[PDB]
Order: sequence, then structure tokens, then C-alpha cells
Amino acid sequence: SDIQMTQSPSSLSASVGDRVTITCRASQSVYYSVAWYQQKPGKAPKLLIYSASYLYSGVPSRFSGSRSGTDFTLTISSLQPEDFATYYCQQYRRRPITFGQGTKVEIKRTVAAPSVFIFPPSDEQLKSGTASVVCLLNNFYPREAKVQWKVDNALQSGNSQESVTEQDSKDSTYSLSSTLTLSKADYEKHKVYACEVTHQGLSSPVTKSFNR
Amino acid sequence: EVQLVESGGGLVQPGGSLRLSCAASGFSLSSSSMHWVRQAPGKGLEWVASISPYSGSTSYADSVKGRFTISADTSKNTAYLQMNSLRAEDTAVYYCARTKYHYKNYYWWALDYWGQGTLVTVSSASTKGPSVFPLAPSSKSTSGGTAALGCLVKDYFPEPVTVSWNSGALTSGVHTFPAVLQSSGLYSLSSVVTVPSSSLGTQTYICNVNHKPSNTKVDKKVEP
RNA sequence: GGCCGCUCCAGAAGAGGGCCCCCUUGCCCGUUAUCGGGGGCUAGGCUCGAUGUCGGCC
Repeated sequence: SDIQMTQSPSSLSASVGDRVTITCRASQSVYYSVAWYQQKPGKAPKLLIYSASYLYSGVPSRFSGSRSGTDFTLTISSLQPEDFATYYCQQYRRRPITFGQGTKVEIKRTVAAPSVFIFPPSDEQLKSGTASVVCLLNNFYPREAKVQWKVDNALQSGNSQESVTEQDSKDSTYSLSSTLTLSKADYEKHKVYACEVTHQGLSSPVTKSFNR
Repeated sequence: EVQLVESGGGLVQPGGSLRLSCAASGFSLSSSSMHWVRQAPGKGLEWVASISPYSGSTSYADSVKGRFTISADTSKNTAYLQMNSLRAEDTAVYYCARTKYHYKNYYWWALDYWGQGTLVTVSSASTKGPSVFPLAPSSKSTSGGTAALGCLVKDYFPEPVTVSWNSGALTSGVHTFPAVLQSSGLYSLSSVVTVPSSSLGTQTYICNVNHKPSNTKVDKKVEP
């Protein structure tokens, strides 16, 4: 059986100065044969800790790890700007080696509500036979938003996709796009297209619509 | 001091083959065991294969047993990953990494140096250029504030595309969303800007899409 | 019924072996390689034995 590594939380928000802890439970004992890795987006992993608590050379002493049974903890005593990244555990007591999914360490900031904008498909696209309806959520925080699509008050599923920026370089917000793709045939069967957004910073849902 | 430059990856159809090469600097392959670890897009990390060049001993994950072959060539101080009969679940960034050998250690330990990864995409899609549509400022702006407008960049392969606004003359407020693989094997992507509604009449907004792997270059005006 | 034997078949049979927990490898050890001691479960499943309800021979 592969020993599995389960990492919680999937993400968390903290601020420069904070004490940060990430945990990782092993399916079964690995004794001390756990390592911790740091990875910044689109860049190589770097090793921080091995043997569950040993600091690999060059790893600033702010990093520590400990063990509690099959529970493994990575702790940043006081959080520096360089340390927001994804952290992975790895257990090498038994081959094959195995990794947890990772904890993403994000910047804390205050709540910001999304400005919502809706875009009907272009006449250019409408000629090609498809219709993309785009709905934009600008500069909000925290990441967890919900965009529900309503076509003639009917709720939609399976026909949209979202993409989300990474935290903005200056204000640490998110932006999100959701595209509802239909066939040209279906877009003109209907009349009112609505984007409905729910987020912490919004006391009641924000809806934005158009007709044609 | 230590280096690990990988290469030989890219785009290939299912069934096809590829040879990754991890060139090492600053250490000898015979003082190491080398490893390939992969990261499927948006997912975690996973170990593929390992080799100890001093002994020739090798090891493989089960999903890739019988398709992949790790090997070393110490005269070129380089390790190789031969990949055959590729399926689409082999799409990933492929990182090689080193574990140093320590004659007092009694077993191998963590992966302590990693190289920057090559990308491998396994799709049947054939390189196509993007179609650009405008995302028009609403004909209903709140009259005295900000507006939003953009370019929709649909049906292109492979990544990446690059967007700019007014040929770089507009960066404030620009968000280019990460690309999305649709249900048709092609990528889609949006880029948006906030500008003052006042400027809508007397400032022309033109985005510039450039897709290299197909040598495409578009320029779309956005207007009410 | 005697003598031999384990290629086969028994499970009527030990000891390997295996699994889990602890000790940051902790008597001596350790394949460019994850051990040892301790605690707890594993039996007919693999190797090796033993045995007969097995096989051979006079």
C-alpha cells in the first residue's frame, strides 16, 4: 500500500509577522522520514526540512518542523515576505515516495467586494456559430466567490468555466472571469442573460443582465 | 554552484515518444541518485522514476512501469527519461531532482536540489491560431465612474498567448486571466481593463494578441 | 509388514518469512542501501524442514 500524505489546510491567509503552522498526516507511521518543500509559482521546489525537524543548510532558522505520532507540522515562527508560496510534505519511509497536495500560503488583507461586469457575445463570434457570455469580478478578497448563471431565470450548469488571477502584486486582491459558452442556436432562443455574484463583501447578491 | 538544466520536452500526440535530459553541474552523478517528479497542471507533485548511476539501480512508479525508462550517462554527467506510448494523463511539468549520497547514511533521503522543470503536453490538438472578439463597454455605464472592457481570445493551441493593450501604452487596471482548456482541446483566455467611462468616447482601446507557436498576430478595437 | 525418500498429494507440521505500533538507526549490523531491539498479530500462502492420510523399492 502507498503511504498517503494528507495536508491541511489547502490554503491559508496570514500577514508578515505571523506565526504559521501547516500539518500533514501520514496514512500510517513513517517514523521521522518526512521532508518539507517550498515552491513559488512556476519555479523549482526547494528543500526546507528533512527527518521531520532538521533544517537543511541555508534554510532560515525561522523554519521548524515537529512530529506528533503520524502528524507532521511545519512552522514559520515569524513570516517574511519571501515565504508566501506552496508547501509540500513528503514521506520516504517506504518506496515509492509520496507527496501531499500542498498548503498555499496567501497574503491576508481586508474584505473587498467584487465589481461585477457582464459582456454579451460579439457579433463577430455570433457569426462563427457560438456565443460566449463573459462575466467579470474585479478586485475582490477573499478568493471564495460564487457566480451563478441564470438564463431566463433558469439556472445553468456544465456550460461555464472560471479562471482566477493570482493575488494582485500591489493590493493582494483576486479577479475572476466566468464564461458561459452556448451555441448560436441556443443564445437566440432566449432573451435575458444574468450573472449573479455572491461574496462575503456583498450583503445581498449582485445581478447584472442584458437582453438581446 | 550546483545546477540542473532540463530539456527535450514539448508537445506530442498520444502514442508518441520523448526524451528528457537533466544536465547536472557542480556535482557528479555517481555521488547521487537522480529522480523525475511530475506536477500535472494545477495538481500536486508525483514521483515517476529514480536511478542510482553508481550502481545502475532504477525504480519506477506503477502508472509508468513499462512505458518510461530512466537512465544515466556519467560521461555527459546527465540523466535521461525515455517516455513511450504517452497518454494524456502524462501531461505535466517534469522536474528532475538530486539526492546527495552520504557514505554514512545507510539509505537515501529527501530530494535536495531540483531543476526548473520542462513542460510536456499530450494532446491530439493541432496548433491553431486564436480568434479575437471584443468585450464591449456596456451601453449602460453608471454615468460618471469606471468602465470595463476587454478582449476575448478563443480557440488557440498551444499555450502561451500574450496580450497587451494599446501596444503596451496601457497597463494600469489590466488583468489577463489564466488560460482555460475548453472541452475541445483548445485554450481560451480573457484580458480586461478598467478605464474611466469619460475616456470611452475619445480614447480608442486596441488590444494586441500574439500567439507564437502558430505565428499569429491580431489587433482588435473595442468600442460601444 | 520391511527399507528408503519427499517429485506429487495431505495440513495432521516446525522454523524462516510477513503485517502493525514504539525508540531521530538506539548491542553488532546496514548493497549509492532504511536497520536493530522491544511490544502485538500472522499457518499452511512462499522457502526450508518434519511428518503420513503421499511416493518408491525388496
